[PDB]
Amino acid sequence: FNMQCQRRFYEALHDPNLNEEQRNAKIKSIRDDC
Amino acid sequence: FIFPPNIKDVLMISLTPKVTCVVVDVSEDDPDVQISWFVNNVEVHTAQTQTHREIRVVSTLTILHQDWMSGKEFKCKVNPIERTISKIKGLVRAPQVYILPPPAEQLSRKDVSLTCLVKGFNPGDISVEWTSNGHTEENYKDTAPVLDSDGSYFIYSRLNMKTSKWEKTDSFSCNVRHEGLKNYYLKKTIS
Amino acid sequence: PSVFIFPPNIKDVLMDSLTPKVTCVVVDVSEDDPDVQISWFVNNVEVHTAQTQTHREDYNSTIRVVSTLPIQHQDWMSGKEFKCKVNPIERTISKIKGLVRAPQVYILPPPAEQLSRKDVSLTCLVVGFNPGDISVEWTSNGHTEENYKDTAPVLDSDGSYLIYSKLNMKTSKWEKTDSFSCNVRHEGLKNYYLKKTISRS
Ligand SMILES: *[C@@H]1O[C@H](CO[C@@H]2O[C@@H](C)[C@@H](O)[C@@H](O)[C@@H]2O)[C@@H](O[C@@H]2O[C@H](CO)[C@@H](O[C@@H]3O[C@H](CO[C@H]4O[C@H](CO)[C@@H](O)[C@H](O)[C@@H]4O[C@@H]4O[C@H](CO)[C@@H](O)[C@H](O)[C@H]4NC(C)=O)[C@@H](O)[C@H](O[C@H]4O[C@H](CO)[C@@H](O)[C@H](O)[C@@H]4O[C@@H]4O[C@H](CO)[C@@H](O)[C@H](O)[C@H]4NC(C)=O)[C@@H]3O)[C@H](O)[C@H]2NC(C)=O)[C@H](O)[C@H]1NC(C)=O
Repeated sequence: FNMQCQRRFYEALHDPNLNEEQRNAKIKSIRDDC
Repeated sequence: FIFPPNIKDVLMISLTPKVTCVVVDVSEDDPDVQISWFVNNVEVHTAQTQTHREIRVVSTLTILHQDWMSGKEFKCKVNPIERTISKIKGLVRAPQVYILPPPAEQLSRKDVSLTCLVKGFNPGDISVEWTSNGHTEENYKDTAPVLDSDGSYFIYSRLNMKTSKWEKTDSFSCNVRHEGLKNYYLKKTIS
Repeated sequence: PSVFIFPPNIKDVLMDSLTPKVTCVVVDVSEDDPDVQISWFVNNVEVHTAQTQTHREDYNSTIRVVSTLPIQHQDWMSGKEFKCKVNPIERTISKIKGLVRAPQVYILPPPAEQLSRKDVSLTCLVVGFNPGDISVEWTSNGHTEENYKDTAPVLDSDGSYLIYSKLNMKTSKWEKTDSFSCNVRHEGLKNYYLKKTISRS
């Protein structure tokens, strides 16, 4: 199981220092890179 | 009838969550159903619409994982009848997960049952899957979530196998996905 | 107003001690004309033993009329047809005759990781039965245990059903008590009954 991207996803989904625009971009990056 | 994304599709970044909309009471002779979609009152156009008959129409919209966890509205207008949906902000309890070995009196059968008990969770949306040594196990059934006296849910999953496999296989794993879990993922393993 | 008809409870059918009953329900009756006449027919032969009553449904401010016909165990199992006539509306119910396969019953003891805590779960596994109508209840050497929940029957790839039941108790009770029993009622068992027992020690 790809625990890395899931954990990046999870961490990024709950990251307070990111705005909705930056959140969606980070998630899309994680989602597309893996 | 509108429907939420499957819980596993929502919690896994490697999956594609879909909000579904189904139209009931439609004839075979006038099947042209125009279905629109909105995300927080903003029209989107990337919806897949196929047809079926008993006639009902299944329109599928792809959505962002976070947009459901953040609880945006998802409405499908039909022509007009309008149904919305979103994720309820409710109580969240993470599941306790136990594996029960087969009952002793079953070990003299051809088949044995491996039981996963997942309990004490909120809300009732959960995903339970099986693996052995990392390979996918497909021969299993699960119960629907049941409300427990304390207000939580429990579920049983039964992995059915030949007794040869039970005795010769190193390990089996119950894989749970729920929003109460860190990373939305937990794996319990038995040998 | 519409009408619905309901089969008796499986536990009432299997236990001779209990009276099974067919039930006819007329929903959305009007307050203006509360006159609902309901007659019963066992194999097109009229019976006159049903008790009828009216219910106010506070959920949505509607009225409900429900007719309950007490039937004999043999007639239901032999596939006799039961029909209620409401005035005309007719509804018919009869036992679904099909494959009959007796369940196997197992009691799974609490998982080891749960014995460290102060409550434990006892699990009853019931598999490979047809039809899906079944009764599972727990006892403590005969005495009724009530802190338990069943699941709905699930259709296996076998074509048969399986069902689980979870009895909850404190770990202390699980050690102090002599034994516990999963009691199963199904039409495929001898005498419609089977008792599996487990003991901690
Ligand atoms: C005002 O409120 C009342 C009450 O609403 C009910 O109670 C409140 C508290 C809420 O929880 C509501 O959600 C709840 O529904 C409304 O009255 C209801 O009206 C609906 C119709 O819209 C009826 O639905 C039917 O239900 C039966 C199953 O009924 C059981 O389960 C219901 C819960 O879903 C429960 O409410 C019932 O009481 C009943 O429960 C059983 O009762 C018996 C007897 O007391 C008991 O022994 C059992 O132990 C108990 N079991 C359980 C689990 O509770 C369902 O079978 C019907 O489906 C048929 O009919 C549909 C058409 O309406 C059709 O589309 C279906 O396909 C199906 O058709 C049948 O198909 C089979 C084979 O395929 C065939 O053999 C049949 O002939 C065929 N029948 C027909 C007619 O074609 C249906 O879904 C509710 O029963 C009823 N509730 C009550 C309490 O009467 C009322 O509508 C409200 N008024 C307004 C204006 O809104």
